[PDB]
Amino acid sequence: EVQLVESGGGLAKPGGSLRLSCAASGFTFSSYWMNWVRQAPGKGLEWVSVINSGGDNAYYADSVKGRFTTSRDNSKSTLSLQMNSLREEDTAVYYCAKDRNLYYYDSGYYTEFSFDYWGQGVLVTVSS
Amino acid sequence: VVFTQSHSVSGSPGQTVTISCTRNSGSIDSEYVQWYQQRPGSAPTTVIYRDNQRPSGVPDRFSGSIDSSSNSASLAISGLKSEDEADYYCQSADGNYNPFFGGGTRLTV
Amino acid sequence: VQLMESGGGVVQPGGSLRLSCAASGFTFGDYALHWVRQAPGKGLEWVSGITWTGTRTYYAGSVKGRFTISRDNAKNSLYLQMTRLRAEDTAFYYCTKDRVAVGRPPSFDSWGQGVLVTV
Amino acid sequence: VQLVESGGGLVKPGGSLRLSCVASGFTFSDYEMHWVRQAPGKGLEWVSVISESGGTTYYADSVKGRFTISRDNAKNSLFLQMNSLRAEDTAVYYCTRVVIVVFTAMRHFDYWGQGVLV
Amino acid sequence: DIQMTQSPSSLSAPVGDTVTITCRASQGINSYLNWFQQKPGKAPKLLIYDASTLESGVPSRFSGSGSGTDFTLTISSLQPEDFATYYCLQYNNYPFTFGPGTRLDIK
Amino acid sequence: SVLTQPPSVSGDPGQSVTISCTGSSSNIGGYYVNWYQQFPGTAPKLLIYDDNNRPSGVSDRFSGSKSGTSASLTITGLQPGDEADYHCSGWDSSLSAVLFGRGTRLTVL
Amino acid sequence: ESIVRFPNITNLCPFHEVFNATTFASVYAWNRKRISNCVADYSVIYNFAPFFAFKCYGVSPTKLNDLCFTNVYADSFVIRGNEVSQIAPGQTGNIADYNYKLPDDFTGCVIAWNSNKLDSKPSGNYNYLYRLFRKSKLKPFERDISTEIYQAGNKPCNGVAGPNCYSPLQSYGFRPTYGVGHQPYRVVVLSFELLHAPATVCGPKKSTNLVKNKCVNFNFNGLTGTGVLTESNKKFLPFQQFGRDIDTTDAVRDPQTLEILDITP
Repeated sequence: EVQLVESGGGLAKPGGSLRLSCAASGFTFSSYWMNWVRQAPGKGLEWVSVINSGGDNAYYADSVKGRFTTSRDNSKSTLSLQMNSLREEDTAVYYCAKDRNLYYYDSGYYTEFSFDYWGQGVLVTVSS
Repeated sequence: VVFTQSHSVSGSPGQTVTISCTRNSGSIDSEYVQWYQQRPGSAPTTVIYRDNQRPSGVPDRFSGSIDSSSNSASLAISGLKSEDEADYYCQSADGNYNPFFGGGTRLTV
Repeated sequence: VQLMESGGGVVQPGGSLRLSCAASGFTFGDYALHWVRQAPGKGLEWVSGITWTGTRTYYAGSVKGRFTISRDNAKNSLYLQMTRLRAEDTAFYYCTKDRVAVGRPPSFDSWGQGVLVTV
Repeated sequence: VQLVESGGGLVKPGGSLRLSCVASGFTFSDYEMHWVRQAPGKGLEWVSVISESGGTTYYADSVKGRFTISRDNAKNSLFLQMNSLRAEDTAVYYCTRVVIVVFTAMRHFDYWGQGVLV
Repeated sequence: DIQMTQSPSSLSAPVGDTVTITCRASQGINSYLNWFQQKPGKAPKLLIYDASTLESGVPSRFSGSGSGTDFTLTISSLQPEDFATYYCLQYNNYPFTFGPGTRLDIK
Repeated sequence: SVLTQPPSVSGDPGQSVTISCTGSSSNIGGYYVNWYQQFPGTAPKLLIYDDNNRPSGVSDRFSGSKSGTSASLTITGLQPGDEADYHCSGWDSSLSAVLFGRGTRLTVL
Repeated sequence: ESIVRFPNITNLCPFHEVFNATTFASVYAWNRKRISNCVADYSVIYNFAPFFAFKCYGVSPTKLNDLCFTNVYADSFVIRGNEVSQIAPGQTGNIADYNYKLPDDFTGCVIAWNSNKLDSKPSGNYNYLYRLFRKSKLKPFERDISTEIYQAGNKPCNGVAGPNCYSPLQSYGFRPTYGVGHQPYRVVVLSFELLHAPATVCGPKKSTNLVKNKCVNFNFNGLTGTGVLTESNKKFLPFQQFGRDIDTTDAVRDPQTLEILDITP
């Protein structure tokens, strides 16, 4: 079925770059909208980013807007998040969530996102 | 356009056995896969009349698996009685809805 | 459920033949019917199928336009008629039921004992 | 400064009329144009308004759907098309103007028209 | 649906008197009200706008003063040309609404 | 731009439990609210979407109900195998992003 | 008999909460709400308030009932009365070119009505803004919530509203005695979307009990025809809904119990 496997995390130093990845399998990945969520240890979920089905309008959250960069390759089925300039508050499990609904315009604005399928989660810790 | 499977399968009484067919050019689970038992010199009988289903009379031993990522369909025995050796065939459709069969696999207790 | 046949026997190259399958134990007009042949010692191969009413006919490639199939809910019967049949047609023909009235991608449910056809 | 109404007269129930009001003297493209009717021996009743461009239009709770106001600034004319009339719609129609300084409507109904009866 | 009502219905004062006519609105028309004069048979004219301000050419003996919902229009010297029908208009929001009217007759 | 759900909710087995989520009008009050379920050390799972809907893979004893500026998730029948944290999600029209609460640790006695 | 077969949804649509909101959005920050998994009467929208515009480009108000859509989208904002024309397919100006653009193939309704009574302030309502300048036109349903200063000259400009550059946003200003062309108007654009997915929004046409083995008039999720439906050992992908062939509708997917039924005349 819909399978989202995440990769590419670990320790990093304040001022360093990590690069996550999310391999999807079981759906028309070149069609749906993909999201990055994170969860700090014991304290709540937090939404991080969203991408199109054609990789032209990425919308970030105000806590990461400016340091992160989301991308997706439709040739393969790989979603990706490049994390530059990490801080200590970036220590979290990062999940790769799929939008539940299909969008007709792919360059228009849509509001109410729902995540039907998630992935295991890659832990990213920022320390020295 | 082809549904390749093996030509023979060994076995032993009391065990379970597995037969695997592979759709070479086409997505499995697009259409259903059917599994028929033909004993030497008799007309076939349908064992699995969908990816998983079993007709009314076919024993509880038989099971079917439409496992996707291998592009393969697999029939499992799960209990090997006397009357269990036969050529098992697998068939499906090709989108143009022409049916297409495997090649046959003989089980030999 | 019985699906007896008739019409077995030899023919010659470029010959002609006709097979006539009966039925019993089920409402005959509700289902589709197919012909499936098994060359001796080889694997099964679909021949031709028609629907419940009888208004459509679907052939294989090797039997593209050399045979023909019909039915009759009155006599509870299914018919195949082969012409110009080559040596590659010698088989063991089974007239098969479906679980479906249309059955364009077939799902064979019950079979007939078979009928030998040489050439 | 004149607003000469040049339409209307006799007509039957369920009729269809088109009153005209031709302006003269003022820049017609800078005035909201209203139609207002007064029944014989009765109080005035505001019926319709059209904007300086022709975009926005507003009707009363009696002429809604039945009337159609329009204007042409090249011919400096205002038009009112009445359909589905009734005997109650018999009144004298006046074309009045309102000035728009930049967006505010100043000095409502400065110069009226002579009036035409329908 | 701003219903406007004037008072009194009938009105009569000899030449040289003070006369008051009031107009009331259901909601608040703020300072948005106009006063019109209509002789029998002719087109109306404008007397005060924004509830307080006169025009260029109007007789300077027509006083209008009000706010909120109740608005008042008074006069101090009657003349033979002041015996017409007076109307109050609200232009706060569409649809506009004229009032019933006041009939100021000769005594 | 903040959502509020209790940090810890309890209940005796057999009975029912209720979890709340109070927001605003640019929030729960005027957009869709989702509920996710996460067992310790696992990923979330879409439990309720669009305020009332149970997807095909969720038990009928998980009801959602949004009424005004508040939302609630009720579990009728506390089988002890559902002690997991329940997250509340929504859409903040002011910041144009997906919100999330603090999660509620469900405890059975 | 005849059959019309619709999904088993039992939720009304949140339409009365898009029209009867308190504060609408600016045309540059126009709000969008999704409408899914609900039965839409479309009756509290055809008769809700005295409307200035109810132009239904695409489908027609008689037909929305008994049509099923995948997703509906209620966009909401407030513009000037002259600009209600610009909310239409294939239009030019400021509001459509820089604030809210609709596609040439748009499908849905545009409703628009006067809000001078509760969106205008005597002192002046400066809460509603519109974008006057953008470096490029907008695509259908794009949205530019930016607030960056824009410079048209070759010389640079950053963080100052100096010459040759200008702020992009502009306040309407809504005083109750503005001209009717320049008075506030609230616009709700209902946009309907069919896709290769289940139908979530459906008009209030009661589902009928299914009957095979007979020649019936069928209406599944809106798609209509005649014929006899028979249980089909065909199968197509999930979220797929019809069996176009050679473009007849060979097979259909029952919304309530997702069985594939083949259509034959």
